[PDB]
Amino acid sequence: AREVILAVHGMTCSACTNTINTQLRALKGVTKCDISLVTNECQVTYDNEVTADSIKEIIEDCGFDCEILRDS
Amino acid sequence: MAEIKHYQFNVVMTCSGCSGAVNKVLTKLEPDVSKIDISLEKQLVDVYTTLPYDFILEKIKKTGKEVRSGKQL
Ligand SMILES: [Cu+]
Repeated sequence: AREVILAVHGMTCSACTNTINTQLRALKGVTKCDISLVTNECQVTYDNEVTADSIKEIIEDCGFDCEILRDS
Repeated sequence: MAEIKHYQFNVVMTCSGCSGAVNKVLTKLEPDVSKIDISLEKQLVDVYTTLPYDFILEKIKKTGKEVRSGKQL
């Protein structure tokens, strides 16, 4: 797997956040999906078949704002 | 073509950070959507637009929240 980590500025509470992990871990290359609730970091781990640019359009279509914190 | 239609969706929504996410997704469509208005207690979302109905259902499906109903008016 590679890895990506992104600042998801709309993360504050708990009940909004699993709408990320539920969707991402349904994609046929995602290996793991972590999140941090005070620092707004989201840390996703995946094989192949998608770009950080494609992920930014998916997670912005989840109704967030995200900027790619690292590609690692 | 270009005549405004009215749509209303009932959607499962816990937080003000749920309606504030729906608002952030639908903001991208204001060039062809003329009004957006959410009622959290009524669990519903009102839309007025020239965009095709199934494209809004699919932007809701990418927002990821579960849908109780959708209709045109
Ligand atoms: Cu929430």
